[PDB]
Amino acid sequence: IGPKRGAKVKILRKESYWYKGTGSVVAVDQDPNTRYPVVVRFNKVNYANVSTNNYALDEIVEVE
Amino acid sequence: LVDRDPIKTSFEQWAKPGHFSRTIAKGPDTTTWIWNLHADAHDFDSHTSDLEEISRKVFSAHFGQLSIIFLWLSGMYFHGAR
Amino acid sequence: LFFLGAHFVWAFSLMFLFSGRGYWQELIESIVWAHNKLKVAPATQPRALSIVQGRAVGVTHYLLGGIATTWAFFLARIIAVG
Amino acid sequence: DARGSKLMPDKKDFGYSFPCDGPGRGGTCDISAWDDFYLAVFWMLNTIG
Amino acid sequence: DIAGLTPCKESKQFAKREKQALKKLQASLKLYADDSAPALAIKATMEKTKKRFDNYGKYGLLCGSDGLPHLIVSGDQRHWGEFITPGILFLYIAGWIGWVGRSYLIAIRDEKKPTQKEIIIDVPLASSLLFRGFSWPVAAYRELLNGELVDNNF
Amino acid sequence: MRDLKTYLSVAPVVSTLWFGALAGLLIEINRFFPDALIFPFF
Amino acid sequence: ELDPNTPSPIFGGSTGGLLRKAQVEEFYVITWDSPKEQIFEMPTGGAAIMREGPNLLKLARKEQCLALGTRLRSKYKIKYQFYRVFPNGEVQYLHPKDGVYPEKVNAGRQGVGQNFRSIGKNVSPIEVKFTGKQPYDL
Amino acid sequence: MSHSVKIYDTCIGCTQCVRACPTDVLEMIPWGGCKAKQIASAPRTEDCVGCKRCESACPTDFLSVRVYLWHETTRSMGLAY
Ligand code: CLA
Ligand code: CLA
Ligand code: CLA
Ligand code: CLA
Ligand SMILES: CC1=C(/C=C/C(C)=C/C=C/C(C)=C\C=C\C=C(C)\C=C\C=C(C)\C=C\C2=C(C)CCCC2(C)C)C(C)(C)CCC1
Ligand SMILES: CC1=C(/C=C/C(C)=C/C=C\C(C)=C\C=C\C=C(C)/C=C/C=C(C)/C=C/C2=C(C)CCCC2(C)C)C(C)(C)CCC1
Ligand SMILES: CC1=C(C/C=C(\C)CCC[C@H](C)CCC[C@@H](C)CCCC(C)C)C(=O)c2ccccc2C1=O
Ligand code: SF4
Ligand code: SF4
Repeated sequence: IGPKRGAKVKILRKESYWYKGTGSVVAVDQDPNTRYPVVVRFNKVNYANVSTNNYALDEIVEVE
Repeated sequence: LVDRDPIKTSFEQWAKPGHFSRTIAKGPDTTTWIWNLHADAHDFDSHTSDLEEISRKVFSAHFGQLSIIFLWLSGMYFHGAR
Repeated sequence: LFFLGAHFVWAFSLMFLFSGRGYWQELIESIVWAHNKLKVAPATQPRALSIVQGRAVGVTHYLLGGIATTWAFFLARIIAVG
Repeated sequence: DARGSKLMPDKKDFGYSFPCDGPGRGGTCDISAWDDFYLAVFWMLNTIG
Repeated sequence: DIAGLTPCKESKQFAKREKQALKKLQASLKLYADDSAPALAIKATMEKTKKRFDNYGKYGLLCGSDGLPHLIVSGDQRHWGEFITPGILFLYIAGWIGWVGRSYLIAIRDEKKPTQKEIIIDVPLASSLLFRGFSWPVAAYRELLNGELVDNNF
Repeated sequence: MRDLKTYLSVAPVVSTLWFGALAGLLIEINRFFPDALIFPFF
Repeated sequence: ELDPNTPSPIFGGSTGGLLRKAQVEEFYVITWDSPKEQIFEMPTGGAAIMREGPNLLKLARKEQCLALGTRLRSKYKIKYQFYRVFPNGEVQYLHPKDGVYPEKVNAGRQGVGQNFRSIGKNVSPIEVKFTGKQPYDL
Repeated sequence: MSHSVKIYDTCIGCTQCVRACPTDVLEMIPWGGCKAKQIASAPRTEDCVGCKRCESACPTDFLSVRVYLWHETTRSMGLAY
């Protein structure tokens, strides 16, 4: 803490069910290492019984 | 489930979000389930694995109908008398 | 005065009987969109009919439609001459 | 959206007549731009009536 | 006045409608309640549609042919409140259906989890919200255009 | 017993004591003025 | 078929199971381990008792063996084999090949996944209209 | 294509997730890590029919999957026979 990890993130791949609606982050990766880190969550559910899905730093874009 | 099992609540559950199949109605919201449940209010896959009661439920539902015909048709017989 | 409705309800069944499902979804969102702009929808994820529910709302209507049609057609040709 | 939407993001490279898809997601059906054309032709047979 | 023939003051075709029809529903010579206390064609059902009369009100009211009334609703002559009078009324009532729609809704999403409050309904009709709707003067009619729901909320 | 900032709940269809009734009181205005099709004012 | 009875697995008769084009195409028999003799569900409306082995009944089409399999591992055991027979023996050898129980690694085989590009924005349409210069055939 | 319905996701982990499907899928290939790191959309698919039982369970997080080969076998049909 003292930069920010999971405050609030919009989503913009334009497949994501949530897409824009901007909700919940979670334990986003501490690596240099891959291309699909970041969990996120929001309550607006989605098309499957369970959705909370993981998204990566491209782009991915704002808040701001 | 556990609002609170067995021995120690008389206290009824009305509330906390309610029931079926184990990833039970989510918490998180949907419409379909309001259509589920009128449908397949009894199927008897669920409520218990073990027939146990149900025969102990279907005798009661039967009673309700016999009354009801009766509520009926008093009505009818009324109507017919007065 | 029934014979038109229920001779309508039937000819409403086909809509429920003859149609897709992610269709009224695909539609239900355009809706859900317009809804969010004014801030008036999301909570209780509004969802289209449960493939087989849609069939449940065929059939059932196709019958209480196509049937009372004659329940009318009949009581109307024995009351009065016959 | 013959190009397609949320319930289908993909729905493409056959855009038109791919009629049907698997059950699950919400339950998915006459959601090809053909089956809306398919669905359309009932009201063109109801107006034009 | 505008084409369908004119009001009550004369609409013969209309007159003929008054008369045959109801007056015959009469024309069951009797069917007998010479005292009798129940059967009510007799009194009103006619008379309640019947002591409709060279009066109805008066109401103007256009009476096409067959002397059934047609409603122009122009802003003229007699006819203004066959749409506006009961038009703004429709508007006012609705919108205070949904002003509170956009209310026993924008009051939750909040605190500790609100995932289906909505299917039981604390307080019913919101009520509290309810009266907001008559106590709209202006209400949305400026606040919707500025602030709150505001273009940003757009 | 209910003061300020929303109150107690209610069931699935209290709409069936809202279609029936409230709305019901309205026939009750459609016989007081047994008729409409325009209306005088007050 | 008397002069050779090889049989391990025990129906009696049914209307069910394979009719002629299993001979003219591709054959599809499944085989297994067993403990002590039990009475089973089938494909094809039902049922039989097993004992032992080869324990090598043959089925119509591949969906049917695997289908027991679910069938066969509730009520358990490890060991189920399903092979594909022709008329004319081999190629396409079906459960034998490496390991079994998909959900392990030795190797890749297979699959890719992506074609040329990944899931993201095919909002982009199909492109050049089929010519035999550009990599559109895999 | 001759069976091309994308169920891919990102985790391609398969524990309390998805297995269901008559033969078609051997996966568990790994790809050089993803958490659980069993990846890909598929094993070689010229074997079985066209379910979407393929998701129904364990994410695809774009498209569902479905009918579409077109180019259609008999063995891939169910009926020849
Ligand atoms: C003596 C037997 C009787 C009994 C005791 C049962 C009992 C049962 N049936 Mg059943 N059934 C019966 C006769 C009976 N059935 C008959 C004659 C048929 C042929 C039509 C069926 C067809 C049937 C099906 C397809 C199913 C069942 C299922 C069930 C189970 C689910 C019950 C439920 O949730 O209610 C369901 C009732 C509703 C959800 C109420 C909706 C009723 C609508 C359609 C209204 C009907 C039209 C009417 C004119 C509307 C009122 C007027 C209106 C216009 C104002 C239950 C164990 C279900 C199951 O899954 O098994 C476990 C399955 O759905 N039944
Ligand atoms: C929304 C649609 C549009 C409309 C307005 C209609 C309307 C109609 N179609 Mg129709 N149709 C359409 C699109 C439409 N269609 C399309 C796209 C197709 C496919 C091409 C069809 C295929 C079709 C067929 C095959 C038929 C119709 C028929 C009908 C008519 C039935 C007669 C009637 O209603 O008398 C009007 C009078 C009344 C409704 C009086 C109502 C009084 C009663 C019901 C009481 C008051 C209501 C109360 C709430 C009911 C009690 C319920 C209570 C328990 C709450 C009706 C005019 C049928 C017909 O009659 O001839 C073709 C015929 O079956 N349609
Ligand atoms: C009270 C309302 C709420 C509000 C503010 C709106 C508002 C809107 N709806 Mg809508 N809708 C609602 C509930 C609401 N809806 C419900 C419950 C349904 C059933 C699924 C729909 C089904 C629906 C469809 C199909 C469409 C709309 C559309 C619209 C938009 C066009 C207005 C119109 O002509 O539709 C008139 C409104 C209706 C037909 C809705 C009827 C239900 C109302 C009477 C709910 C009444 C309040 C309810 C009892 C809440 C309880 C009160 C609570 C606080 C205690 C507008 C933004 C249209 C659109 O997308 O274009 C922008 C589209 O046509 N709605
Ligand atoms: C443009 C419109 C139109 C349409 C779409 C309809 C549609 C309908 N009418 Mg209808 N009708 C119309 C114009 C129309 N009508 C007109 C102008 C009139 C004159 C007033 C009527 C007078 C009328 C009456 C009196 C009745 C209907 C009924 C019906 C309904 C029966 C159809 C059905 O659902 O089962 C399909 C029906 C059948 C397969 C059986 C009917 C065929 C009969 C006539 C002869 C075949 C029997 C023969 C011995 C061999 C049997 C073969 C067997 C395998 C079926 C249907 C909703 C009736 C109803 O309630 O039906 C249940 C009621 O009988 N209509
Ligand atoms: C005079 C007159 C007229 C005229 C008309 C016109 C000219 C038209 C138009 C109109 C229009 C042009 C419309 C539109 C507008 C726009 C808009 C934009 C609107 C809006 C709105 C909204 C948004 C709403 C909302 C709400 C409310 C208010 C209620 C509750 C909530 C809600 C959400 C529902 C007519 C014809 C009638 C006839 C005669 C009379
Ligand atoms: C505007 C509006 C509206 C609308 C209305 C309408 C337009 C209607 C209609 C309707 C129609 C158009 C039709 C319907 C019909 C219905 C029905 C029909 C119901 C029921 C039934 C019954 C009760 C039956 C019985 C029976 C039996 C016993 C069995 C078989 C036979 C019979 C069927 C007889 C309302 C007011 C609502 C709301 C508000 C808005
Ligand atoms: C038309 C149609 C729909 C669309 C039909 C829908 C969305 C019907 C559901 C509408 C509900 C009943 C409206 C409920 C809203 C009110 C109950 C809420 C307010 C409460 C009141 C006081 C009015 C399908 O979902 C479908 C699914 C599968 C096969 C065919 C079809 C099909 O033909
Ligand atoms: S179903 Fe999806 S998430 Fe599950 S293992 Fe396969 S690819 Fe991964
Ligand atoms: S149903 Fe789909 S996923 Fe399953 S094996 Fe067949 S093609 Fe593969």
